[PDB]
Amino acid sequence: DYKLTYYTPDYTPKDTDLLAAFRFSPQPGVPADEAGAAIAAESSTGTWTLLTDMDRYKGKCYHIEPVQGEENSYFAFIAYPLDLFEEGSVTNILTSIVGNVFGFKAIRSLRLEDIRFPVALVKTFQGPPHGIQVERDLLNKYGRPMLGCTIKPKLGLSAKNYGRAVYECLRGGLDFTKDDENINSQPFQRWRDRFLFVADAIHKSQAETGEIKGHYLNVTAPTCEEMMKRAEFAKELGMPIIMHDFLTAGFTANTTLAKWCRDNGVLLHIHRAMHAVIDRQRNHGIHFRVLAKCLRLSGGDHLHSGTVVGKLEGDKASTLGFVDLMREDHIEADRSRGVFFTQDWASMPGVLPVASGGIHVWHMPALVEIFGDDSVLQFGGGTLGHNAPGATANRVALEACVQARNEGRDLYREGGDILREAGKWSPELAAALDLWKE
Amino acid sequence: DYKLTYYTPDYTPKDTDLLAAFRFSPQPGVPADEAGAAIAAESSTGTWTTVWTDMDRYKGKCYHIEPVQGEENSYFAFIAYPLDLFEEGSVTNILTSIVGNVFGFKAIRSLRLEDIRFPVALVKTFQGPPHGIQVERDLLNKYGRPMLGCTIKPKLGLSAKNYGRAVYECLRGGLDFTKDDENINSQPFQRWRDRFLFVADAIHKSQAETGEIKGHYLNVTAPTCEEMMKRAEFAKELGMPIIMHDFLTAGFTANTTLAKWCRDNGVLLHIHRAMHAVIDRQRNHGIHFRVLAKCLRLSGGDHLHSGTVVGKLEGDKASTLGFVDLMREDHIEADRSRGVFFTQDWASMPGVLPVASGGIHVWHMPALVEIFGDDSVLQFGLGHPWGNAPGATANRVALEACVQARNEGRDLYREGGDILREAGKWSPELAAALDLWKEIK
Amino acid sequence: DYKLTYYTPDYTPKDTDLLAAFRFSPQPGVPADEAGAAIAAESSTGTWTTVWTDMDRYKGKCYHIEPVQGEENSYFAFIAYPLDLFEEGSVTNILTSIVGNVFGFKAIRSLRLEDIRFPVALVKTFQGPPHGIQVERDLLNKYGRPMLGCTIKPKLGLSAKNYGRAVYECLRGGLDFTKDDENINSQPFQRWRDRFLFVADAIHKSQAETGEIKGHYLNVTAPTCEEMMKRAEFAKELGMPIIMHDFLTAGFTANTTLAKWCRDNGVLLHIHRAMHAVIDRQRNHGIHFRVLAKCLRLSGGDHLHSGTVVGKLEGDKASTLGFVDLMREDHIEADRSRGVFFTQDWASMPGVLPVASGGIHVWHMPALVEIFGDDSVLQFGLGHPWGNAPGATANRVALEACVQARNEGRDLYREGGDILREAGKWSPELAAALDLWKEIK
Repeated sequence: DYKLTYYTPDYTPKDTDLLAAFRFSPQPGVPADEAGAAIAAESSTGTWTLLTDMDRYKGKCYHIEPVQGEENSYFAFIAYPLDLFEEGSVTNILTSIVGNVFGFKAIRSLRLEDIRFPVALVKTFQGPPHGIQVERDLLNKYGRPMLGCTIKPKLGLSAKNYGRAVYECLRGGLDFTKDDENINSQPFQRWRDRFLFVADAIHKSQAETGEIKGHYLNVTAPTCEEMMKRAEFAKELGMPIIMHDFLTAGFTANTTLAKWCRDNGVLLHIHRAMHAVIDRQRNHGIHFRVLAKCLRLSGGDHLHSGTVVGKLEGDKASTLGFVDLMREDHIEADRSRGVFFTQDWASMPGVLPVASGGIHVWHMPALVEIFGDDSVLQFGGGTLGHNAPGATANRVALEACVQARNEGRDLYREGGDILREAGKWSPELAAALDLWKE
Repeated sequence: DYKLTYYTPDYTPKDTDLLAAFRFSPQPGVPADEAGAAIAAESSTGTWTTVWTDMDRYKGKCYHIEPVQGEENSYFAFIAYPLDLFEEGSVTNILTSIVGNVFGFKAIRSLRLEDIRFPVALVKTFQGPPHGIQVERDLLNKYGRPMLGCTIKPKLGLSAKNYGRAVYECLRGGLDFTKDDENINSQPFQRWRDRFLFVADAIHKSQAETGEIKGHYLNVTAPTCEEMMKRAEFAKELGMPIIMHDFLTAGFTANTTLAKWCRDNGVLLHIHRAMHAVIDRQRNHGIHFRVLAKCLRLSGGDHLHSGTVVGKLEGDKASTLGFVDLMREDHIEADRSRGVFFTQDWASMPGVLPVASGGIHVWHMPALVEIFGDDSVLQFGLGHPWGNAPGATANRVALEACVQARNEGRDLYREGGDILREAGKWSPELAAALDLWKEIK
Repeated sequence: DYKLTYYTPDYTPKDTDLLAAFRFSPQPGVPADEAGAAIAAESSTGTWTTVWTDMDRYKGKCYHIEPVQGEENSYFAFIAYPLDLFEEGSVTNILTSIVGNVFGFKAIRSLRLEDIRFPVALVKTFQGPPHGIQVERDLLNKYGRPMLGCTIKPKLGLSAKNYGRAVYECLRGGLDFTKDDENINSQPFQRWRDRFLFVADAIHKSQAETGEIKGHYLNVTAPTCEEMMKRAEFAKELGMPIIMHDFLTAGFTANTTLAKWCRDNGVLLHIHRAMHAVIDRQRNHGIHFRVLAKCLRLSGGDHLHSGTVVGKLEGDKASTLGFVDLMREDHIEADRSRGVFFTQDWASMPGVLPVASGGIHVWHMPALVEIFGDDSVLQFGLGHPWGNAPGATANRVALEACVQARNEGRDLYREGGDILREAGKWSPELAAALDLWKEIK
């Protein structure tokens, strides 16, 4: 029995408690209150744990409600005391919250929809190495989303061919290029060679345009010291931003890399590889809200937030939810956007959302309207065009959409119209204007 | 669309290929063939993005597609990846390449990576477990029986001196290991260095009065790899035989770093699988735990939590036997009744001890001894009201009795109750352990 | 002039704000309101210098002004500072922001910072005491009684060998700590490394013949942090349980550095409050010592000199009780009779042992045991002409007798003389200690 002490409905949280919102489907035969109390007891001191007042450490299931629309499915809000978590350790927060409960037998399925970090805990973490304002200042790109080119003809490329591809795509006018998430250092292309040649390309680009251009050099490595080798060498070459896969590599390695980046002034682009393994099924896993929050705490300036270019259910709203759970300082609780708790970030900076892709410039106005101009749009299409032409197309189209947005004009009814209006100053943009013709 | 080049059902996999067996339920509206080809395309190089040298030597290839027996709109897909796609010695790169972004594929509605076959040409470039079963038994000098453990409880709220006292009482009782809790790294009520000092004092005190080699899985999971290296090196300085790490929360970068450190510095590395059920519970999505057991054996770890078996009321115990043999033997045949889809040859890389934990008491002792054999650890994480040293003595008497009964020639699965109730005639601790739990099978 | 924006008497302070309670006497010619607003303006961003983004979110705000009861032209002013103004983990930045340049304000003629409330969101970003009361009692294994100490005298002019002999004679007598003098760092007559060698030899010799854990507050205050790190690391190498530091002369940068070092290396850090009276004596100017006790508990220190109480003829002992509870408990209510202006919640950060020193002899023993309780240190810095080992034995007998009398159920404040004069029947050292001092209350 757990409800006797772990279910306190008349309890109110403190401003120094960690609040966790679970969505759980219980096994046929157990009531929602018993299962919620059990979730509370398993993510903290369990039953039979005694001689001390082991009550200031117990989690407490302070709320249980039935979710509207689904049968045998509930939300459970649980409150953990602040003195259970190691300061500055995302790994400990996780292995305390989600370390044990998901394999509870008396529950058919469990999902962690949101989690509220107290300010008394947000303060301990370093946070994003730079944030949004700082990284805009470092790159000197104001009032416009940043543009990204993914070099997708990726594996069969020699290091020098990779370098020329990066150089030409950046010469067209993008701001960043991106190493694919699964290219660290492999027989066909070792890491140090790619670093050398993309650094040469970046310097050639900055020399001929005058703008600060970069490349998310992937430093995800088998060990932390090898990762540090790669990061140190990337800095030695003068690279302004590196890349990391926080879920595959881990949170220990990512926290280490973030602390190193803060101390060395390189922006840390985060790629959410392996994420769908734990957030796709609405009945089990960990919602990407929790992972975006855990990242903002651990460290990272950019974060892949996916895209909304047709997956537009109430689900799309959920995206918006977390996309300002990591850009704002205060977020009000409104379950219509999936934000279960109000989160105060204590002036910790925000991370930049990265648009999944769609090199197709027909939702670019839609993306400028959704993610705003404080975001990165990563056209993961290899810069098709017909290269430098596709790059110029993307850049000119972005500048057109943002100039139209600044003029009080709509970009959901006037999207194709403004794109066609812009396509008449350059043939490259004309070669790719709307939902077709790529 | 994809099937023309990524679906080669005639292709046979080389011995130098990486074989993945996905279990996917496709969206209503697409054939299993196109979806398997799409998985192969997205996990390896996809989208035909070959503008700029023919990358057809890097593509994965869905070389098999079959419908799973006894379920509708669900299939298995076997895909083969060239050896050249993976960085040598990097589990993280294997994961990022295989399970990078195919789980969020639209045309599939559910995807679960059920197995991977690592070619010997790739098993050979990982360090593997720091020590393995034989070396670890030699270091501890404990032969011919499973190893015993206890998770110290009260879990939280114990003063470091009290935590040390508890550890000393357990180990003095007759166990071989005590286990720091999963979520105890360093918290206001108990900082890590204090815990380490006092449990090391306890370990030495108990080794003195016993002569055996006791140990404690000192949790070194830390917010940064600098900090976990500090914790591990302070554990070595104290002369600690074994440390602990949570390989899934912490990650594989950190776990590989720690495994290399442990090999260089001669400490056994116990692995705890916290956060796993976030992945390996739903039979229709996630990553089957056997893939993670293989990836651990590659990355590094001497022990690994393998859950428990029909000792705990269980269904598919064939799957748990399968991945126990995957992390413990050297050659395993593709016996798909035991969940093993591919024949995995380990190339003399050592074995990882399975740790049986979670809802175990003295009555489960015989079953486990039959299931895991003697190359395993049994963590008895209720509290045998006589104390904790009596509970340790009871568990020790039970294990030694069951082991001598097994090596005697008895059928322990049919005579476990009898051998335990007969051994209880010479150790009141075990008698209390027997009449506490109501002989749950 | 200032009052229009910096004086918000309606504003209520957030739980994430830093509250300062100044006690100011303004110049004849300005109202208390304008002066409080001016304090708020000068300590936080002032002068309205907002040429180049509205900084009204960073301004301090004088949210309260009251006249002090029983004194003319003197007021209290409560000011609130946003959490965003202070660097996390930096006591020096807290001091530089709060008490930076408001004390030299013209319109005020006297200013005294009487208290600060640290928000939990800011207490959580400091390390705090390296160990705290519970951990330090565990390390020393001394429970249920205060700790005893002696300052070694002759203060100066002792050869390191003689210093070692003195320390050994004290500790062998039955004390728990000896204390290096305040101003003995390393001087021609006695260099530090020699002192360390010989007192370490003495500590080991006395631990041998006693079985208890003796110690010596080795003064590591040095001209540079390099040199104090050298001294601290040589003290650790010798296996010294505890070192010493003068946090006010040396500073808070150096004391925080040393506190982090002590946490990483498991030595208790005794703090001595030399140079304090330069600040916390005049009731009309300076910084009340409770602010410095809070700032120390933040920065780091296991022990802290808290002066003495009506054991020494005293007036406002309520204030000393107040800041003893400020550095020793976890939650303190705003009981302004005890000098505590704000309710301070410490968020499980450990406690700092108060050290009672200065003009104490055996007759004060009961009073102190009632005042500080048993979580405190008593430094008995005249010389019990029998020697120094007999004086140590006398102090030990007195403390144990008074502690067993307290736990027995006696009223030690009314029966201290009786219990001491009765215990003197079984220890001639204590009899000499009794008939030396003429039972000064």
